[PDB]
Amino acid sequence: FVNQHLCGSHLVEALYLVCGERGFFYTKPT
Amino acid sequence: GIVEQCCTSICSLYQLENYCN
Repeated sequence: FVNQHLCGSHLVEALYLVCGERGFFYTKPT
Repeated sequence: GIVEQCCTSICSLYQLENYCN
């Protein structure tokens, strides 16, 4: 695992993969 | 801000774990 360019799915998917079942909130600009 | 940090730049899962609940 290392630095990876993410934005939407690959960000929630990245967080969903880093947080695992814990999940995350994922913020965004409006 | 992993959005502009990972979308405008890059981030590490370690930084992604900081977004966990």
